[PDB]
Amino acid sequence: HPPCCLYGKCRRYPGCSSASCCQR
Repeated sequence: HPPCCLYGKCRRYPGCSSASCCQR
């Protein structure tokens, strides 16, 4: 799938899983 943080639609996926990037 993309990076974890891109387009602003929330993925907690395939080795993000430190990167929250949903949260503000």
